[PDB]
Amino acid sequence: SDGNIELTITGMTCASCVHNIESKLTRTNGITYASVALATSKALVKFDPEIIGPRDIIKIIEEIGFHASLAQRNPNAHHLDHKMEIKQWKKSFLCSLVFGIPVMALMIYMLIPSNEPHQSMVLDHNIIPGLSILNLIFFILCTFVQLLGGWYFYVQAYKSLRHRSANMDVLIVLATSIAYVYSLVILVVAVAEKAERSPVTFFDTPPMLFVFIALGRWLEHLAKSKTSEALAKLMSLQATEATVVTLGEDNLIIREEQVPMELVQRGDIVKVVPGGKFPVDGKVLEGNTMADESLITGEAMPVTKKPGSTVIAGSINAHGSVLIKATHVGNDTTLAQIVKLVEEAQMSKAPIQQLADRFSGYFVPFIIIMSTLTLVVWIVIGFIDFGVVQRYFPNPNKHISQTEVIIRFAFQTSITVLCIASPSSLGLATPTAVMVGTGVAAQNGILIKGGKPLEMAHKIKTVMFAKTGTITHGVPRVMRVLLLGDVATLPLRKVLAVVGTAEASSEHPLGVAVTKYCKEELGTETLGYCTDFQAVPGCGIGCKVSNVEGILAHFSVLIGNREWLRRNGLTISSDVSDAMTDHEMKGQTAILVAIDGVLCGMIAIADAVKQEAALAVHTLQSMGVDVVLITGDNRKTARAIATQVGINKVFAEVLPSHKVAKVQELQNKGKKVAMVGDGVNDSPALAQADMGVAIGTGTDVAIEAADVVLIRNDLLDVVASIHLSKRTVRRIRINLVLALIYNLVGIPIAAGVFMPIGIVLQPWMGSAAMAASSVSVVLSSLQLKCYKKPDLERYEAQAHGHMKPLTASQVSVHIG
Repeated sequence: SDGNIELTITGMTCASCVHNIESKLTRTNGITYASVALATSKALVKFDPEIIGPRDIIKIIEEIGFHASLAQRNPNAHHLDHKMEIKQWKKSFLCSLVFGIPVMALMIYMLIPSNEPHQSMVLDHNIIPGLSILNLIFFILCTFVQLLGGWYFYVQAYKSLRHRSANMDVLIVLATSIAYVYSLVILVVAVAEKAERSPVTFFDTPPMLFVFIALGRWLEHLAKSKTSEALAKLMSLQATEATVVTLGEDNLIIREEQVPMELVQRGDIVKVVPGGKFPVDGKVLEGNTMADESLITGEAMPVTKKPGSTVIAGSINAHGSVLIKATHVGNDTTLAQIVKLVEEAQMSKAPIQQLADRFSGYFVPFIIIMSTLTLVVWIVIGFIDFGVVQRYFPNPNKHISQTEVIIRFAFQTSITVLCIASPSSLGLATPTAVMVGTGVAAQNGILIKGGKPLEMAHKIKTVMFAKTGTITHGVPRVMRVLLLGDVATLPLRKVLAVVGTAEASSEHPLGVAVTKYCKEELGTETLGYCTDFQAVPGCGIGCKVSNVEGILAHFSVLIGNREWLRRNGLTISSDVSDAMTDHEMKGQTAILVAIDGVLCGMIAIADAVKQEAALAVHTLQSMGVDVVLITGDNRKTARAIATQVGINKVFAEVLPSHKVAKVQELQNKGKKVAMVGDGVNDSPALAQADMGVAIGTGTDVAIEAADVVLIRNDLLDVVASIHLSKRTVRRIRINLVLALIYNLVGIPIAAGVFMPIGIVLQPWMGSAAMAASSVSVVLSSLQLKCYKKPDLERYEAQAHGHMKPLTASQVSVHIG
């Protein structure tokens, strides 16, 4: 609400543009954060609304020379499709191929010697002194290529040099310009002096530079388009037409209408036919069916839906036509929230990505400086100490003097050095891997948001687990009810009815189960009235019950733990003390009822622990990550559940108000701690923790406290999360190695340093080996897509044999 803005910018091609925009925006006063993503081609800037406005930012960006505008809401398929760029580059490569094949044929013609040549290759026969017939052909072809094929590069270089910064097309422009000008000058010198021999000139590389450049920029765009497959699949899945119906009295169809999404609103009734997707989230009215949403949440089995259930906009119906009342319309749908989260994920760049962006702005000037230095050093060493070079170039040619071979070698090695560096490979090394990892995660339920949690999960050594709703099923079950007081004046019917109607005021997850159990067991769905309902979280509920004749025809009630009754001045006996201990030791929490100070009895509550908790924590123990449990109930139940699952340390009897002090002391030791809670309930604890993991959040992915969201209520997904995140971060580092080893080896070789060995590359060879790096980086990023999601048997395989049982003795507890 601080005037945070998100913008779309068009025309960002190079990897040096990001550093320019980020630095220019940050340096301006009134702005503290501005991150721009090339792949998404968007920007996220936060600023003081009073000091500056959005139009000021737009004007600044346009002053830089880029077209910026406010972010659109639905239309983004073209942004991630890259269709226009692929089409343009393929067309340019096909157009430039017409001037490439003749040059390749001419070059290969001279190298291979015919066994019985017709005239022994008289295609180089001089026609007028100094100008060979071959050199005229190269001159014509090179002039046509320069004036017709390189226009786009010249335009980009001019539009870049109008400002201080320079894109990566400046390298190509300088390479071609030097290769043309030097050759033209040497040809003019040869013709003017009427020399007999035509010198070897640089008219063969410009016809060969552009072909390879266009091929590389077409293949790399085609490969990049494969990185955004998950985004395209998610975005082009929601429907655009809805069948609005009208119900007269008994849901009878008055009429039918076809409506777009921008006109349908909440509360409307929409019908879905078999084989059709649900257009809008809502509540099922009538009809039993089943639908599969493997393209949204990732499970394989088809969930069955009954009248009154929930639907997801994007799942495909199978059986019958179902009427649903719309609840979340348009952007409020789960799919829209998921895709918005995914797009926003590629905005919080990692520190390693920040370093890469910093190193991507001082690369083009560095390459130009290195090229000029190489040229100067070669010319000086040629003109000063001819002995060293002539040791490797011994033959004194009469056709060309030793003075004019040094200049040729220096220019060749000063062109190849700046025609081999690939700033793109260093630029897009990490973002493509990040996008592929986030997409492959989203296609499996895991919804890692932001780039920072990707590397944050790599170094996490402590995972923290909540009890209610995370390790347990979250649906309490009542074992049995024990009576300790009187039976005549306090029958089971009376106590059950009064406790049900007393808790009906509350909405705690444990109490709804016992209230509905009372309603179903007493045979009456009615209840009394509750007054003076005191409800202290972590302590209990105390109130008064009136109208006790509504159920008994077929009262200070205190519900809480021991300290609750002690607070209200109620004594506790020893028989009651050891009564429910037998059930408490079996992982079943028990509550004690006291009506008017009378120890009426005990009610046993049990919740089944999830099966995956038996393995999910164990793998985490075998992965080298510590685990801990937090719960607010009594110590014995926490010990029982920890023994049943296998967590050593536990923080029991924690009140639901602090919830951060334990996380604070855990983080005080220097480790990075991630807590796996439930969502809105444990927001402060997740916010304090470095990585917030919200498990069991169905259609509730709009959570800001947590930086990792899991939709499927599966603990193993947590194991699937970290085990994936590392495999992304590693894939980033490799991407930043191939972009450096190529750069730190392609420069010395193109610099002629390997002359004593005898390794010199023609400038065309320096660009045919440049597209390779750009394609290979994206290809290595794409390798993450080959990810088979592990199953229960997969985890059982490596976990078989070594799974140590534990007793209550080897279980720690909290500290005060």
